Amino acid sequence: VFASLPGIIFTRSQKEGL
Repeated sequence: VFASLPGIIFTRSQKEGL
């Protein structure tokens, strides 16, 4: 969800790892 939104992609990084 975060990835799609303009918000920070921090969460996305966690999903994959670091």
